[PDB]
Amino acid sequence: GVFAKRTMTKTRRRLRDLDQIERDLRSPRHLQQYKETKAAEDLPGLGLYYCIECAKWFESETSLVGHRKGKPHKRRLKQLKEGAYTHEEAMAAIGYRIDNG
Amino acid sequence: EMLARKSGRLLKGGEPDVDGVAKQVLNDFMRGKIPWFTPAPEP
RNA sequence: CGAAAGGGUCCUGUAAGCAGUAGAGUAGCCUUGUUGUUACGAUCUGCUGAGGGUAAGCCCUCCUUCGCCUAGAUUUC
RNA sequence: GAAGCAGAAUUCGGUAAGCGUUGGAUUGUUCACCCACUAAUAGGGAACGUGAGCUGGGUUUAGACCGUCGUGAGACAGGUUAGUUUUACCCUACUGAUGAACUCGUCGCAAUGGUAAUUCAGCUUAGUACGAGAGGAACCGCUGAUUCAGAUAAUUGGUUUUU
RNA sequence: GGUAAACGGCGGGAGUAACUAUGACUCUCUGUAGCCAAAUGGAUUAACGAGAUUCCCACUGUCCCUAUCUACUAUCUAGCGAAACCACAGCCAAGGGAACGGGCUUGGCAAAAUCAGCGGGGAAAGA
RNA sequence: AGGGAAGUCGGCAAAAUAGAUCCGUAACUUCGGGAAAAGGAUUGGCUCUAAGGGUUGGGCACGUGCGUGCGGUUAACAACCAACUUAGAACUGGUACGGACAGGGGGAAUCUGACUGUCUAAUUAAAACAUAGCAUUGCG
RNA sequence: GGAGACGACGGCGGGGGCCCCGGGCAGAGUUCUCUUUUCUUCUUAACGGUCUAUCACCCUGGAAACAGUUUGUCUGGAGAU
RNA sequence: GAAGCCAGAGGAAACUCUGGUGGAGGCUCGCAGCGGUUCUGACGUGCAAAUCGAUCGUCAAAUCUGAGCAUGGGGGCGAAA
Repeated sequence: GVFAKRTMTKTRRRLRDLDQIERDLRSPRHLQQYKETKAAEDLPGLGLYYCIECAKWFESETSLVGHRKGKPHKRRLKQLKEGAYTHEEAMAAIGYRIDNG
Repeated sequence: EMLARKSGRLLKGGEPDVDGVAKQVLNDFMRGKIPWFTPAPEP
């Protein structure tokens, strides 16, 4: 079940992208950038319980360990194993390259 | 924030309802639920 | 001129069926495991940007077919 | 047009109604005052010299509490709550649409009626005129935007019974 | 004579010379959380409510600012087919002393027969 | 679309929430409640695994299918039969997994009537009426 | 003296009927492919006989190391197992 | 999820705690029924001299309802409008 499914495609209801999640996993600086764009006092569990793969905060360690056994987290893990779509793959799909000399 | 977290004054996402807790505290202050008084000046 | 058809242009998203040392696992027969073997089994892969639709207010076709035609009625300094 | 009006910003006055004159907050209340944007947020009439578009208050049938008065039925200095009017197919007006008589048709004329645009900003002039300094214009030329008006669907959105 | 002392009246406390009801005549009156009560010191009463009110988060076509789609109407045809209402009629302007004109006076004007709509008058509210 | 009550006397209307499993749930309170408070995690398909049952059946010595005298509680075993729940795991599609239907928006307070209930059929469903409890009067 | 003759609600057990599952005969449908397939009939009255069915009652006997027992804690020297 | 009951853990005992069992309540969500809150609802010479739609209250009882019978205008009946 999705909360307010009528307007889930609106820009103000947008969630984090999979390539951004890959860069967050690969680089802690990118994850730090994303976390400084938020306020720690408004986050669930004071921001201390965060799943990077789901890009989502939780109220407790019990809730985080709980969602890890669920299928949305496993769906995110399978999508990350497959690899997110990027501009490099978009260029390689049409046979386009960058010539820097 | 601690009063909201203790009393369950939470918005969507578990964020504390600071303004609602402030309204509750102010109402308790005026309606005689919190002890306070102004002492008389000493002669 | 009309009805089909063909080509184009768009829309969707890869048809039915067949096959597969793809498929988590389970159960049989024997070489008792050496894709052992056979069976079933969401799904996956290939045939397949395939299948389906396309003017109803899309385009083209003397040159792809079939049909229709010089009417009928009424009125008019 | 006038003013110590240097410039800039103004102030007083004259002709002028062509064109505009906005969101919004506050109902413990004579709802009138605040804040902002702006070129500016001017004032009135066509009701209120009684009076069927819709909808909140003055406002008030029947139910009910609370206060004041009254022996009481009840009435009020009052305060609160809930509560039935429900056309148009007629004539005219208005907006559009046809149309007889003048054979049918094509191209026209134009009496009369209507009439439409509006304001700001930026570049240049020019850091110039003017000025002790701080500051600081304008004419010509150029480019956008606000409000209004008339169209349109190449593109971008929206709409899907193309079921 | 006694009160349900119900209604009602009632600012207290002392005295006296009255001596009983009515008295009458003077006087003067202003603990930053305790103590005491059989844990509590309450009506600031929980639950319950198609009761009345204010606000917050979420949510949105209430707007801003409107657009589009569907069905049934409205439309046109065949059949069938009323009612309300109706002095007579319906274009306006100025004047028509009694603050009212639709008919009068003076002007503007003014061309058959019609259809769909509309809600300014005029009609229309068991008004 | 974007914004999210800027609309309106007034969030009227609409939207949002909604089933089930699990975590968790404050003030106040007549201690019974509040409470489904609040706030969170998940839900499809397929292939398996595990747990939860029923019926029948014990050796000797005699008399002769039963009667005794014994002997034993590993039947803790065999054979047959049977249905629906619950839990766990892998694999797999995805923009949706209570996929239609069905289905609480929630919260902070104030006034008010204790509650359940009843009435003005055909304008008023309510602080009105009734109610239990309490108090008074009359009657042997 | 009994019957006629008697409230509401809760769960439990027995029986009939219905629903559901398997086999078989017969018939019908489907059949590009699959489906030993899907569907249909397969019934037994009143009235009687006979053999049995919870409660309860009777006989023996006398129970603590208390026992029997329902989903639900009742029963027993006023005699239980 | 109230009494009552079972087991385990403590307490000299009364009682305390834990896990079950049980199924009470003018309790609660809600279908039918009964009722009638709201909507600038439909309808307004109507399908209707009070109907229709959605929404709403209640739903094991002070619930709903038939027939027979009783109360009759100076009256009756009235959880009182």
